[PDB]
Amino acid sequence: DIVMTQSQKFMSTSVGDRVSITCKASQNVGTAVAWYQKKPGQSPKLLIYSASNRYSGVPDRFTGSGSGTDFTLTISNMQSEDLADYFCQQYGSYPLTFGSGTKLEIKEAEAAPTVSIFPPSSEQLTSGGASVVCFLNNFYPKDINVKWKIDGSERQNGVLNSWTDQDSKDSTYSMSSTLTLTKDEYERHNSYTCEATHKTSTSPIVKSFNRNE
Amino acid sequence: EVQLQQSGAELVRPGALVKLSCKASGFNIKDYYMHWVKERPEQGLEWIGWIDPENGNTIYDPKFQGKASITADTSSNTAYLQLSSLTSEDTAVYYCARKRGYYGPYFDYWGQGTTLTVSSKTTAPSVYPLAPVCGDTTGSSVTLGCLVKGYFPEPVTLTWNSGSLSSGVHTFPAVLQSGLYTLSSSVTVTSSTWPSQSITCNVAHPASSTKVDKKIEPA
Amino acid sequence: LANYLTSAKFLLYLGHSLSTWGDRMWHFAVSVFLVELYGNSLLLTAVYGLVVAGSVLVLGAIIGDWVDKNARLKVAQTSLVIQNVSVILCGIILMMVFLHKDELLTMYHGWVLTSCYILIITIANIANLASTATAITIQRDWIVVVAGEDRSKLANMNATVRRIDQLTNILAPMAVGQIMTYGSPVIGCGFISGWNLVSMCVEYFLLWKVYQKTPALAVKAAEPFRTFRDGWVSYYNQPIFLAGMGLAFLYMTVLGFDCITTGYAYTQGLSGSVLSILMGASAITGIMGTVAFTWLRRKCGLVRTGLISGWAQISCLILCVISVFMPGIISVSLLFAGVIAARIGLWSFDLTVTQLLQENVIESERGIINGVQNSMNYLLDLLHFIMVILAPNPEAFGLLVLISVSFVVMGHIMYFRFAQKTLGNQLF
Ligand SMILES: [Co+2]
Ligand SMILES: [Co+2]
Repeated sequence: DIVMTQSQKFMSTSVGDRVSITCKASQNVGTAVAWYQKKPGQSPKLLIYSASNRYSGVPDRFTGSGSGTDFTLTISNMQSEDLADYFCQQYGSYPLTFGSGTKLEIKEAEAAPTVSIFPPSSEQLTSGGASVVCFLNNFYPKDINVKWKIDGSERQNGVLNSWTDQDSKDSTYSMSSTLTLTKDEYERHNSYTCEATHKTSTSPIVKSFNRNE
Repeated sequence: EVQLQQSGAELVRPGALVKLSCKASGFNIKDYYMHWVKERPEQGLEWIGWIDPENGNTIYDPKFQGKASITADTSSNTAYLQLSSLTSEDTAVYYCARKRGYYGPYFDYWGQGTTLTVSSKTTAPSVYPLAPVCGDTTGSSVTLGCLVKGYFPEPVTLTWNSGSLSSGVHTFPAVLQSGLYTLSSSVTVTSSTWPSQSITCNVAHPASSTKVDKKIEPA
Repeated sequence: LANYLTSAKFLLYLGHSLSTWGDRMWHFAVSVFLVELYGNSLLLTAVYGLVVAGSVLVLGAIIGDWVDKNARLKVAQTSLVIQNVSVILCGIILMMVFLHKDELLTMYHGWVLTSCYILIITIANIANLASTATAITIQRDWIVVVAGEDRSKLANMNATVRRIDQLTNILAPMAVGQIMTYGSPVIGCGFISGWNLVSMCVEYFLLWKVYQKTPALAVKAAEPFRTFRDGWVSYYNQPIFLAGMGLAFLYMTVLGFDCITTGYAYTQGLSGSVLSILMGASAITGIMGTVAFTWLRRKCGLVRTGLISGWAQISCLILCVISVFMPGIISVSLLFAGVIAARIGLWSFDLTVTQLLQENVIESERGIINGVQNSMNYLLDLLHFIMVILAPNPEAFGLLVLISVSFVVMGHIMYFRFAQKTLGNQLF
């Protein structure tokens, strides 16, 4: 089956910039490729069909181009109503397949997280489990890595990281990992550390607490 | 005005059946082909099949040919999809779409989407939370936080200070664990209200009416 | 009912019946003008065919892109005016030379008996270009806009247009024959000129009416050699391409009933079992193939309508094949049971592809892809004439069927590849 592919999951853009999203078939579709845009929590709306036609009623800054196997949607002078997901459908043959999508994102400068470690709570401590949270907030680029070093032992198991979506006021991000140990596990060990290996600085931002405290 | 309205928000024990509906308004279901599409949580769109309402011919994606049955009723002007032998993998948003030819260039009109949840759990939330401040030298912003965990199956709206909060209120998207859920939310502002007269977290799980408050005391 | 008689769906059947009647009387007139000249039907008839086929093979895409980029009423009326003016202008020459025959007036190369044939063929070619433009626009555009969004009403309009073609292809030659044998074949040609002149104005009016009565038609959405490849790659980039080629292959056929009356039609007398019934039976299986389409299309759909209308044609042409071998007069019995009982699958397949091209082709490209399908249809009709000439010997016929049945089986593989790719590789 024809497997539409979109290399970039993310594109960092700015308002008034020309952004070109690329889509690549797995066989010769011809001009059988349409472009949908969906915003979070909505249904996909048309933009461009047969790889060049502009559906009736979409602004004139959306352009589409390509033929054969390699196609392109092109936003000229991007506005702030364009930050969305875009995907290419092929109707050359059944089963229909969609492109896996390409999420736009306004591009900021750079920043480093304000790591903040918080030791287990009393009521949770009596609840057969102790979860230690670290709250990396107001970060720069999306990606980051945490360090679950209990007694300087990187624990890859029992972690859970959840990142926000780019804030509409600062285009930053935030994240939060939580090592979920047992009430017998938090006891038999002594150290608890979290470190953030973000690109902002080669000196990792490591925060830690002491079970003695 | 052409619309497709869908039944919404089903929650189904695994191994059961479910039927999802898509009611057209402003056109004839019979002049079109009706397509079903699935969007998994953080995943790409997938095509399930179409039905020709005139003669009732259905075509499926070979990976749905076992456990998808698309039917239609022109008299009611409505199309249906039946999912059988449900599993954890089935949770997704199902869309009903409308195409004109066998090779129509596009899906002009789409359904609102129907979230389907396949799980075997149901409980209340456990709100445990505390600020930490010890051995510190100069306070950052006292950075208080909250942790709602083990929620049986609902969308919590933990908001702090009861609208007295600030833009300094980051709500981390929830995630599943042992078939329960877990969330978190952090606040960091006004380094003067740390230690002194401060605010509290209030989280309310509707499906269990767990509207509980918890004022975070110092270390 | 006075309520159906004024519908735009009927002022379209009427304006189409008139055009088809004019075209067909004029074709039979030009076919009896080719008897005041070389009496043979091989060299000069096939060259008339080669000329009209080449002209449309070249200009199909330019005509199509002219149908698109311009308008809907101006296109229909320009094409109507051009065809009827060229028809009266050919009929006048036909008469002014159908009287004064064999009078060489000058001795130079502009002499009469050949400048007459050249002029008749040029004007007939312009008439055919204009009538192809009218076919494109009216059928592929106004039937699809008038029929609205109704896949069972459009089926009926398509089958109705075809039934009108099929009964006119019989009744028009007989009417013009009674006129041309009643008094004389000069007043006949003058009469077809006058008929075409008045029906020009009648159809002008009928088109203007159908335009006022459906407001959805007023809504529109090296340049020559440029728009020749800007239409032949589009027609190739289409997902429906493989069906419009499987149809084009059913035109390179010698077993088409009209051509078998030319060669291998001897030893049978007229009005006993030839033009009274064998010409009237092939008009019955042409109506009996358009009523199977609208029926099958409801029961089993429009892609399996082409799959049964294909193993029907192929299975009746296994009669024209067992003929030329006669394994266990007879031979002419079967060859005509095949040519006639295989028009059920040919007129039912022509209608699925016509309807796949109608709802699966974008409105903006609706005239271009429909010109390039015409050119594809003649490119294979041309290679039909190239094969009857240089192979006209009676002995060399046993092979003009086997290589005319093989282009059938090869046009129903390019549809079985279309079907198996559209609805279930393993599901049928
Ligand atoms: Co004609
Ligand atoms: Co012939």
